[PDB]
Amino acid sequence: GGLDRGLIAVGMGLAVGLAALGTGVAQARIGAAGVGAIAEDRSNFGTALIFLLLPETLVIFGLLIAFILNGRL
Amino acid sequence: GGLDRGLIAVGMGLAVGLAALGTGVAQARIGAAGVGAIAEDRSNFGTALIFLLLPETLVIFGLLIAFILNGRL
Amino acid sequence: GGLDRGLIAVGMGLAVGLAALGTGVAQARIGAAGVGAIAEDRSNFGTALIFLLLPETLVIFGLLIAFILNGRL
Amino acid sequence: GLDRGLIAVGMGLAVGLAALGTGVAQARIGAAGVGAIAEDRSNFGTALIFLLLPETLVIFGLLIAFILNGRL
Amino acid sequence: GGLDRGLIAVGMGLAVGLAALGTGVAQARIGAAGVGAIAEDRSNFGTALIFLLLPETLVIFGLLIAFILNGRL
Amino acid sequence: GGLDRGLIAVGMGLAVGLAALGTGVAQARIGAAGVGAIAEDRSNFGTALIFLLLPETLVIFGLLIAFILNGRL
Amino acid sequence: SGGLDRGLIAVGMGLAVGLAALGTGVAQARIGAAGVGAIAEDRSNFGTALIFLLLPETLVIFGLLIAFILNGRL
Amino acid sequence: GGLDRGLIAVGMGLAVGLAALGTGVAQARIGAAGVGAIAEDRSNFGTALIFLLLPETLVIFGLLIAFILNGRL
Amino acid sequence: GGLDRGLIAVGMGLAVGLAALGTGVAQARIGAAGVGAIAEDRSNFGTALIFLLLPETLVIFGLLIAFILNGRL
Amino acid sequence: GGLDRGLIAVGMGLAVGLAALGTGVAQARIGAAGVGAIAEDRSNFGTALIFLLLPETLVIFGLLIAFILNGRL
Amino acid sequence: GGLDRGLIAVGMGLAVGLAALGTGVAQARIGAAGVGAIAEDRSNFGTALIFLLLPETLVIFGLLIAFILNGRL
Amino acid sequence: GGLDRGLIAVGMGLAVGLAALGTGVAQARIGAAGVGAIAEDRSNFGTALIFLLLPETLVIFGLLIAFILNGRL
Amino acid sequence: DDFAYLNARVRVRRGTLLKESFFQEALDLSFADFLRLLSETVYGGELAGQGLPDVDRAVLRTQAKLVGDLPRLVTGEAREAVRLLLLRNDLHNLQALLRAKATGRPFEEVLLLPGTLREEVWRQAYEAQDPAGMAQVLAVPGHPLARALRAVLRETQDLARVEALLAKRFFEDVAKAAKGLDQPALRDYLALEVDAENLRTAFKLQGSGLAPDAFFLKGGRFVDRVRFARLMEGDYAVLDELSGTPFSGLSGVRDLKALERGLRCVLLKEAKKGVQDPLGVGLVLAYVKEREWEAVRLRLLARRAYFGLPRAQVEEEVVC
Amino acid sequence: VYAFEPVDEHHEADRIPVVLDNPPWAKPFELLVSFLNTPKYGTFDPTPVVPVFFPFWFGMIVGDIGYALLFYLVGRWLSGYVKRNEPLVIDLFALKLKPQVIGKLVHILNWMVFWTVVWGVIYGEFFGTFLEHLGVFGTPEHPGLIPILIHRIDTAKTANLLILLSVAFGVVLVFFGLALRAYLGLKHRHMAHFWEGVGYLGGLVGVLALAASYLGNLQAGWLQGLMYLGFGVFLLAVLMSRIWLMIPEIFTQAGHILSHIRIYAVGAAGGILAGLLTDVGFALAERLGLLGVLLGLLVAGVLHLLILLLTTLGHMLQPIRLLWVEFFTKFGFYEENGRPYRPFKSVR
Repeated sequence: GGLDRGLIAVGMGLAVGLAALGTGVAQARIGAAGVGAIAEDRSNFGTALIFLLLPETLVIFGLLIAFILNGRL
Repeated sequence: GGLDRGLIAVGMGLAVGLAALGTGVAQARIGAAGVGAIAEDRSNFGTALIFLLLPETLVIFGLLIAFILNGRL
Repeated sequence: GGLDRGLIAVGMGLAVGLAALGTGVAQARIGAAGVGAIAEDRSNFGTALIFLLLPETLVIFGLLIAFILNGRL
Repeated sequence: GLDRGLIAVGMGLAVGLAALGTGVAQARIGAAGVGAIAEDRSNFGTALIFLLLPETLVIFGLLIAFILNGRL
Repeated sequence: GGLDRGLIAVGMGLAVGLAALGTGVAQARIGAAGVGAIAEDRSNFGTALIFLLLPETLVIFGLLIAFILNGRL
Repeated sequence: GGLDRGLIAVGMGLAVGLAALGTGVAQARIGAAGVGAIAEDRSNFGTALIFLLLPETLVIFGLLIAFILNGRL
Repeated sequence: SGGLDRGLIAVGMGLAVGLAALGTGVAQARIGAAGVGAIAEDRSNFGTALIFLLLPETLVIFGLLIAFILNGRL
Repeated sequence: GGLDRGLIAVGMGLAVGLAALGTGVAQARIGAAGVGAIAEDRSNFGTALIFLLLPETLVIFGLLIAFILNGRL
Repeated sequence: GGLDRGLIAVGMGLAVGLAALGTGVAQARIGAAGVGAIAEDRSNFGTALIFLLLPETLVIFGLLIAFILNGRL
Repeated sequence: GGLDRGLIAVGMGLAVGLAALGTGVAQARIGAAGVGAIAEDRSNFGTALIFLLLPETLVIFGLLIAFILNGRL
Repeated sequence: GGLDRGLIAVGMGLAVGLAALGTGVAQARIGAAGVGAIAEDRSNFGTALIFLLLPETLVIFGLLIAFILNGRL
Repeated sequence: GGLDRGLIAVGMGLAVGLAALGTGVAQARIGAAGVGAIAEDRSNFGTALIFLLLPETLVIFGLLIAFILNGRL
Repeated sequence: DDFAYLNARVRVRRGTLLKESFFQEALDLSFADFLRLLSETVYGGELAGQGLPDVDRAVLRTQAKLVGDLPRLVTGEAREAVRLLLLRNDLHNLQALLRAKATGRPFEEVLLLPGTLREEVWRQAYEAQDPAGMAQVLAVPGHPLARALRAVLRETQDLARVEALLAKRFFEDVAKAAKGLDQPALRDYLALEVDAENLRTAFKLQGSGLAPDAFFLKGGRFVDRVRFARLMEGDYAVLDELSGTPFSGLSGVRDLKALERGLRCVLLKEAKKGVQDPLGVGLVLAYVKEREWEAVRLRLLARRAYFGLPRAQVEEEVVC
Repeated sequence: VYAFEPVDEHHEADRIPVVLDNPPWAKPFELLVSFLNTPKYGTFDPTPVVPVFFPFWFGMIVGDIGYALLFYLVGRWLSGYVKRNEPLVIDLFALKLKPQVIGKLVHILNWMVFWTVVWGVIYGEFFGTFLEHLGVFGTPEHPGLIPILIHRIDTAKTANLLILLSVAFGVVLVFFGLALRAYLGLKHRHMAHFWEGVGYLGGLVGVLALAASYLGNLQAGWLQGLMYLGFGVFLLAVLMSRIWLMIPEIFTQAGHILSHIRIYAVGAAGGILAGLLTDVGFALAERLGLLGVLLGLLVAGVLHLLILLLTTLGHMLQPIRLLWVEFFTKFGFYEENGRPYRPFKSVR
């Protein structure tokens, strides 16, 4: 506790924030290309939605790691 | 709270800042593509605003982790 | 012992700075696309300003979390 | 003796990275505005309003710096 | 622990976050090229799915390292 | 007691340095677009110089914060 | 069982593994974009594109070996 | 001084280095545009030189801040 | 012992990680141009692979410095 | 003795590294556009070398600050 | 004699890693343009390899600094 | 002592690695344009090699600071 | 540099067009129904009077309004890629000014429709004593013609072989600038343009029997110099060797008309494939190519309606 | 012979035109709903619920009495311009607008300013913070008059309640949207949409119960079978769909429900910004001098007006932005846009 809890919160916050940064970095070009595709044709909305939703697995893994850090702290 | 309270707030703050950084990183390309698609026509804006508002779960997870860090303290 | 308020304010400053960095990162491409659209036609500057103002929720949530940190300080 | 300088360090980091983000926005904003102004002088006010739209982050950073100065 | 366990957890969180950042940096251009190829034809859906699933090896290595760090916490 | 006046000086220096970094980041595109416009037409030097020098307010606010830190110390 | 070295060694191993993962993904971004363009051009050179994509994993393998060595001699 | 002299030197060095980084960041695109304008014609040599040398005001302000810090050190 | 062994391992990890980051940074554009030349023709396997394998020297030097630090460890 | 020697050395190293980083950031686009304009013609090569050597003033100011730091040390 | 050898190893690791980062940063565009010239002209492989080897001077200086640090401690 | 000595090498590393980072950042686009000019014509190789070797002045100043630090300790 | 801010207006212009149903309805038209359908179209913004030349000037003004701003709305890399997109009318006006200078025709005798340079720079370079001086009076900062005519200007002042070498230098500088930037989509189209230019020169020069390596340029990938010599010989088998490349249906057609139509259809399908990179310049290139194909088909259809040409007469031109 | 039949039913009424059927109080909400497309002729127009919720959310967001006074004064100026009865022609905006649009805007401004003044009294904010000088609200630190509901400078008692209320409003809106989606799938006999809305509601109930049980307080006994039945209902309607509408769609609906806390965040941020501006102005005016209070108060009011012009438009829009993002998309509102009622004009 104390230095353990503060460093645990620091590491969990770094993990969650950098996972969110990577997911947004993927989602930038993913949503840009999906919006360009929907501007070409809206008939591929499902595959483009799947391609946009694909960047959330790293966020789910980071949330699980943060839950493991909260259970350990 | 000693080393717990001083560093846990920093660990929440780094998470919130990096999550907002990744959210804006997604939002740059998403807003540029949506502005180009709305400049193409003012008729497919319903999917454009949907793809624009889809990049919010990272900031949502960051705010939920901030609430969890506030409750844990 | 008196190094918790300064560390909490340091983490809140990191939060606010990285959140404003991500907000300006979104606003770069958003305002560039909105300017390139509204200069072509002076009929969609309002919808462009809507997308330009849509990204301030990150700065608002960062200020709210910073106020939560100041209340916990 | 340690909660008085680290607060100022975090406020300085906040103001500096807020100015960095505002300049990151204003780079593309001023590039597009200068391109539109070189295109036509009649589109000055809309580009000026679009450039002035980016001042909210600088206002929030100045408010955070004032609140940290009031705390420290 | 109070001093070693916090540093080990901070390093594990930094590992997971940087792995997610690199995976998103890959997945940006990966999803861009995949959306372009799917807009070309839907016949390359399985190939684009395999190309999108290829970017998870570093995240799986980070997950195995995080499991080993939780076992050595 | 030490490490507090020097800490405030390091924070003011970080503020001034990153504010100058943001001012230069704006000034890069501002000067490039102004050079392109002046090569297009040298009669438009005044408004281009105004749009270039508009980005000095961040450095002005950083110098004001540095003067406030010098007055506080 | 160091008071701070036992955590700092694992923190450095995690920094190595995360930076190797970031560099491998940074190479794999352009590698997968070029391979996707080549496969959309023709789906005949998939083996050469797969070899060019798998070429970027050597740094991740070296970082994993260094992390295994750091977890062993911790 | 104790250790605060090295801390003041660290803050002044970080300020001067980030000011030089922002000045070179401003100088990159401005010098590329000035080299393009000089390859276009030689009548815009002095204007491109003034636009390239305009970025040194941030370096001058950073040198003044470093001089004030050395006067404090 | 104390904290010197973990700090030396942290330095070796930073060396290996950022050396691998630089090797992948070179290899990104190098293999992009190589895969472009491969998409041009298959008659460059003895040169594109050479240009790909040319960049492993920095990773080899970083691994040598890491082995020297592990011998110091 | 005192760790302010190592702290001043850390700040001087940060100053020198960031000054060389900004000078190289300018020199990237400067040397690219200069090599293009010289591959066009060597008729403006004197002003091209002047614009290339214009980026050394930041390194000169950083070396002046480093000499002030070394003389104060 | 506390954390001096470990901090020296941390500094040498930072030097080696960021020097290899810069060498790979050069070698990205260097190898891309060299592969473009080699696909353009197979007789232009020698000058392309010379330009590829031209960027390893920073890696040689980093290895020399690593040997100087190994001698200094 | 055992704290000031490792921090001086840490500052030397922060100088050397970031200076080589800036040098390679300069060398990237410059060598790209030079290899393009050499693929255009192998007659301006002298000025191309001159521009390739011109960017080492910041690395020379950083190595001078590193030698001054090695002479100090 | 803005590959998205100009692309917003490019998508705005691509959303406003006359579809193929407007031509299929005008497939039975006699220039009055066609004059109304073009008067109802975007060319009706420029439909001033009546006649084949009036509809010609209206289509020219419509194309120069819908596509002529692409030289504007960009600065730097995007402006360079846009200036090295519509190099046809600019090099046409340059060769026309060179023909008026080396032949004796007046500068007002030349029409010199809009390419990439203004009328003042062309009027300054038309009355010019030196070829390097003319290329410097017409030296725009992003003009690769300024970097090609000045490069080939150390041969003569205004000649014919010098003009052929300057055109070869213009194509080589276009391909070198296409390789000289981050152009994964644009260098392919530029090399396809250069290779199709060499292939169309061999197809229209089928039976000339000249030196093929003197006619073959550098940069092509669809064929080889041995295939170039086999196509310089009167054999469409090397033209039948184009299989797996972008020339899909092009095999066994030795006529210059059939080979040029196959090259045009292959280039239309290639530039139409630019939509995979929409945030770059491939969407703008696809929109410009579609506008060019529809505008040339509308010029052919306006001539077909003014002449009463049959549906079987506009059939080989109504394919693209 | 005028065969005056009705339109086709909810199965493919697409060539049938659309028109709003709102009350006279609900007539001005049709102007804001005109930003959206026309309906599916069997799709429920939520424009009355839009005028119910976005006025209440904008009232809870805008709680400055000086800002509401400026809104009422601008409404009086626009009412004088509508008494001049010209088309509202701003050549600066290059927009000549109908005076009926100006009257609908004035009516919407009044209907929003009612709730704005109501929540500003609930916030206890008079022209920003006039309670610093004259405590017309009652705090325990500075009791000058009767108490205010929201402290707005103190938040430790206010953060949990504000977050709970902002979560509850969005949860009720998400429940209403899922119920409307299921009712539209039932009325159109679209059992795919009905089963999708039912599975969304079941998964949302199970996820909310599991979140409040595990992440909230203890005593998860009443919520264990709740989360189990919610997950079972979600899996059952997923099998009744079998379309691989995965957990991403449920997480998207969850984030859409969770986005309602940003309204409370933005309202608290605007209130704290106005309070900090007014407090710094009152400090440097009266607490620094008590005689340059007029010039310092003028400078503080000018800075507050600049901040209002910078931020209050986005503060009013983001409630409407979240409303259009949530209530429309929860009911679809991107399905072929129906047909428009386009008769002959006879403009006169």
